Amino acid sequence: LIHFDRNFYQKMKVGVNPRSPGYFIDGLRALVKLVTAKYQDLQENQRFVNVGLEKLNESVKSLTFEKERWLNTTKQFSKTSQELIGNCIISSIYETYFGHLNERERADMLVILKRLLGKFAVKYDVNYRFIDYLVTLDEKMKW
Amino acid sequence: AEMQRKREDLIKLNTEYKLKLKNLEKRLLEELNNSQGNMLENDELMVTLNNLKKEAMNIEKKLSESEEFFPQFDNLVEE
Repeated sequence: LIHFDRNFYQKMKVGVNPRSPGYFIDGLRALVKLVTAKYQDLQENQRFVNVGLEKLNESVKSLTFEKERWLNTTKQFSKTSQELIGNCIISSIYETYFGHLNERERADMLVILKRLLGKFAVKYDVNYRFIDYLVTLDEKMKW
Repeated sequence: AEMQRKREDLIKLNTEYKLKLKNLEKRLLEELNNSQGNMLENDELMVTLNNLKKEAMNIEKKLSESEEFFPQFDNLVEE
């Protein structure tokens, strides 16, 4: 985040060195608000597959053995959770720093962010889209 | 035209099938609680869950071709 803020002003702003950290604060406050909201939702879906795991074990006609297979998803979760911390980093930066940037100016900064995420020991979703990540399909239609 | 066509439905059917995956999971668990002491109704949803064997694995069909589609799309952005 420090290396991003240092890069944001360095790349984007012109006019002579007047301006300083404010986005940085809002960026951090967004991340905390979003990780807490994501952890509560990942634990909710993991509780939704734990309740379906106890429901199938109670039953044990030809297809039901695959729903253990549907159950595999179980292994998937841990990998999905390891990327949610770095995913929230990108989401918070979009919310904070991107609002006033151009199509090109957004994508460009995203690169510098993603390569910063690449060098540090954080995992992010390779197929990431800011819209899909924070908008719900019900909201997206409503807008 | 074929990969620009498939681009929009690729993220669309990603969310649609996953909405339908969570929509059919809810249909299944609500009838399993209602028809536990009642008749084998769950079977009438299990043939829709047999249709889901295409749907759950349709996602896996689309994810396999995604690993092929995305790096091609990002190659086409440069030209």
